[PDB]
Parts: sequence; structure tokens; C-alpha cells
Amino acid sequence: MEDYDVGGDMEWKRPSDPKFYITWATGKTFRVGDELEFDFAAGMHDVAVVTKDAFDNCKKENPISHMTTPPVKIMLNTTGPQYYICTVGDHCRVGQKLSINVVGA
Ligand SMILES: [Cu+2]
Repeated sequence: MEDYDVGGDMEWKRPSDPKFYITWATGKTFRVGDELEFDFAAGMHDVAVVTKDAFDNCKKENPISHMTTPPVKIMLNTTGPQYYICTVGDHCRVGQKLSINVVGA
């Protein structure tokens, strides 16, 4: 397995550039068995696991999951698309979201 720290050195924050997490995710292989870790300061950001449509429109309500205490560690147990957004303020709207596609171990 591999434990990915989302955003690397920038961690999970409000990006200056909307494509920042698209860039971070590019080229990486997310496999069943891998872990994602979102590091952030309590109350400044959070993590919501959401559907594709909620990702696309930054819909914060009624997510699949929602975590407010950092660090958020999520195991990738199934293959297919996974979407994450931060629901604090305008962060999602400016790019604080991540889309990945999990493949077999
Ligand atoms: Cu945020």
C-alpha cells in the first residue's frame, strides 16, 4: 500500500490556483488498500465524501461522509471514482476538492 498526504507540502487548504488538486492527483495510482490523509487545522477546513454531482456543484449538504477533526484518514477499499470537497466557506468553489479513480490492488 501507499499512504497519500493530499496536497503534499501544501496539505489540505484553500488553493490559490483552482487546478491545484487536479495537478496533485495526476499520475498517482490510487489502489484498493491505499490511504488518503487530509491534514488541516481544526475548524479551518473539513472533508466531505460526496457524489460526482455534489462534487461538480460543490453541494455541501447530505454528503456520503463528513469529517471535521484532523487529520482525516480514509482507506480506499473499493474501485471506482471517489470525490472529496472541503465544505468550509468558498473553498470548494475555488478548487479545494479532489477527484480520483481507485483501481485494483
Ligand atoms: Cu477548506
